Amino acid sequence: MTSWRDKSAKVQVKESELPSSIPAQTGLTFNIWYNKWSQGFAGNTRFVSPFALQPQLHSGKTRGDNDGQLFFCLFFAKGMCCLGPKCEYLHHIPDEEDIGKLALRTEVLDCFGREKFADYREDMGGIGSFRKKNKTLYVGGIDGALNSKHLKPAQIESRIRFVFSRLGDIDRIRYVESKNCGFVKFKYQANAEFAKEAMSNQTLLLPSDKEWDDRREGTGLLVKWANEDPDPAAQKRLQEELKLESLNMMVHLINNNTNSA
Amino acid sequence: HHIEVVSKQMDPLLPRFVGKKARKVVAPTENDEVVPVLHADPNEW
Amino acid sequence: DEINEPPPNICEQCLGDEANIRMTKIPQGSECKICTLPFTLYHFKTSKRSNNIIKTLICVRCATQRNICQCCMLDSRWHIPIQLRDHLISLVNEENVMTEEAKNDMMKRFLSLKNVKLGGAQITSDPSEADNIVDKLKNILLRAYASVDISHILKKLPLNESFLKNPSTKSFFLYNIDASIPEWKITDTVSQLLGIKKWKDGNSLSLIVNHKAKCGGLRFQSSELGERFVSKISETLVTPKGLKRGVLLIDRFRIFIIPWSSGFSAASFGTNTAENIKLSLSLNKLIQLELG
Amino acid sequence: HSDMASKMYNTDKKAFLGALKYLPHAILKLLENMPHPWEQAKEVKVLYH
Amino acid sequence: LLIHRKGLTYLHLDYNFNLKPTKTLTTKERKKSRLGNSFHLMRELLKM
Amino acid sequence: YIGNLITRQFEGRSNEIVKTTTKQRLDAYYDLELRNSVMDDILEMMPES
RNA sequence: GUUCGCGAAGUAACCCUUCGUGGACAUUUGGUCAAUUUGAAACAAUACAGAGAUGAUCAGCAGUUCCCCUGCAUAAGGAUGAACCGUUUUACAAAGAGAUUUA
Ligand SMILES: [Mg+2]
Ligand SMILES: [Mg+2]
Ligand SMILES: [Zn+2]
Ligand SMILES: [Zn+2]
Ligand SMILES: [Zn+2]
Repeated sequence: MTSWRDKSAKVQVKESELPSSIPAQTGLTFNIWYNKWSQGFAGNTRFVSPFALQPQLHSGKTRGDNDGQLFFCLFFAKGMCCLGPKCEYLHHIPDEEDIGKLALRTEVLDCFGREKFADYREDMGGIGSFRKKNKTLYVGGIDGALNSKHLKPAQIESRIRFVFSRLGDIDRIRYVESKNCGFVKFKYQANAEFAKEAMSNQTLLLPSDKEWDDRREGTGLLVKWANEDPDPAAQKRLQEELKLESLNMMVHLINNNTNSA
Repeated sequence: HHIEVVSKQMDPLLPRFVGKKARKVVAPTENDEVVPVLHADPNEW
Repeated sequence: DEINEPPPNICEQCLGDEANIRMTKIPQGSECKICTLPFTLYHFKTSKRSNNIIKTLICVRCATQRNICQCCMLDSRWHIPIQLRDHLISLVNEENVMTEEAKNDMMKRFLSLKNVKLGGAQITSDPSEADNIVDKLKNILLRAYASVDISHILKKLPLNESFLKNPSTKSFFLYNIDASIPEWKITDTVSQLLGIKKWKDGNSLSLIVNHKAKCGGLRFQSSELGERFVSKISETLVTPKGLKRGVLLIDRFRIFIIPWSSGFSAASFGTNTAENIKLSLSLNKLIQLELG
Repeated sequence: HSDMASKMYNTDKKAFLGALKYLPHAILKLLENMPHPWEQAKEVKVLYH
Repeated sequence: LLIHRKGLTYLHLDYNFNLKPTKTLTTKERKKSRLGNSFHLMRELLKM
Repeated sequence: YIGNLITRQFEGRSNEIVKTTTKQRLDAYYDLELRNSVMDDILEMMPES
């Protein structure tokens, strides 16, 4: 509105600043079918992103807004999009107005337009599932994100809270020191899908955090999906919210019978 | 509403039937019910 | 010849409002998301000028067995998820009914060819049978840790202050928040009671709720909004030999307010989780003291 | 199409493998339409994917 | 693109259409990198 | 030939390959036919054992 | 933009420009596909194991499996290509003998 509705979206990265489509150097000879390096051993080829999303700075109106686009630019979520106001996808954070237009389609697609799959994955990776609506994002790689300096677990919790706060309605956050894991639950599926792409392979450390010069050498903070919550308080709370949303559609499933008569 | 069905014209260089691949499929028993069958020496044999 | 003969399964919601729609049929398109077999795929656009093409994701055999739209994956009669449609039918009947899914790649391949059905679809396919359960829905609607010490934390908590209605700070203290109530619903009502819509893009207010310590911390921006928040808080409790607190009124749950004026920084509520569980028990005694 | 490292080239790479069946036909059309020694340059109609 | 899709990156194809090994192969790679006559007849024809 | 090689790359080699009676597997195939033909004639003379 | 007609202007033997108007002509592209890590090539290396029958060393060819690779291949190779050489209790009674036992 102040950020989005008045502005036009800017260009995060110029096309000459875009990274090379060739990966770095893993093996001896480059395979030109699969676009990978061959003949040797790979060396833990993950790396942190040189760019990132700036919600208030980079949002603005796009050509997807004028045409009626439902879906969001995934390169805008990564902080990489080079089209700016020419891009056919939306450059702003998903909100209650646009998510209301992602209603029939969001059952099988995500907010970027990618199909979901039946099984999840062995490591709970990229896209979601069309069987379970999972609104909670796992956070890992926090040691690799902080670039191996030490902090207190109370202060790690706040540094996770701030960068995730902009990406949508945060339901709850509970950083665990015993297992260095962040369980960040949102209000919406579409904001969990946006936040998973946006903060994947990023750095936690701030520009004043004394290692802002050296932060590119990391691995970034892993952002996968979260499993079911084993403590029995939330499971009863899961049983509660299952029952009350059921009765909400017990009302409307006898209204369209009342329309039927 | 109505439905008009149109076949799309394919690139002749692309692998036609992009779903086609050799696979093994074990098939279940057919739905129709079972038909009725209707039908000394051990020291010799 | 079993491939091309059965017709598609598209609901009226996916298909739109248009009179006559042209679709594209591809006899060996993608493979099914459920059965992983090749099947005939359909393209359509709702209007002639849509940005988005609608595509059938599952085959007709897997959609018939679940009585669902090939695109929505929602119910063909009720337009509701399968994760819900079994749970509503599990309430009308005392039996529990579910849709099981095959994990193994060949056993899910085996599962799609049998022509029986499974889950709630055996109800929801028949019109007469499904009406009896929607009838019975109406009748239900008629039926209507001690050893760890937390002392250094508890001094920072401003346990004994009032709504003095002065400017003070942007910062306030919240407690009696229970294991419920997501942070957006708190920040919505605070924005609804202060009157500003779209609180988050303005970045006027900041919330920290720990949900294990059962207490919460509030920050404002542009301090003139802060006293206007206190100006809208009607419900009070004048504690008998204590200082008053304003009350937030979410449905059935009460949240009591003290102005902070020195509180911030995460450690304020507790470092670990057990340290929060001890603070939960500390405030549970104090809330019982506050009411009685 | 000199350097096909982007993912935008994945369908065109499958078209290069579909073209391999028709390559000895293109060789015959090239070689029967070769310039004879009294002409310097020849212009020919082509058909390209 | 055919040589690379098979995984045969130890097999080098020069611009005069020679297929050259770059390396000593294992028994497993030697079984895997035998190309048929239809490959090699197509290559000699490009070479003419 | 190139069509057959390229079809095998994208679709795989079928698992329903029936191998013919050639001179190197003729004695094996005679065996299986005589062994099946002897079990047929004896199992039809037995009552119900 | 062209052309046909009409209404004006200025030049004007009604012609050339220019402004205002009616009709004609021409009519719905493209996507199953978005640009590096999180929706899925492989190998090599290292470590362990070791390539049938048999007293022992060897030529092999098959069949069976919800097993494949190479190859144009219904040919031929791939340890005789691989995996199979483990576990096995009731359509069940007839005859008798002892003992227990009850109207
Ligand atoms: Mg064999
Ligand atoms: Mg053999
Ligand atoms: Zn963009
Ligand atoms: Zn299916
Ligand atoms: Zn639908």
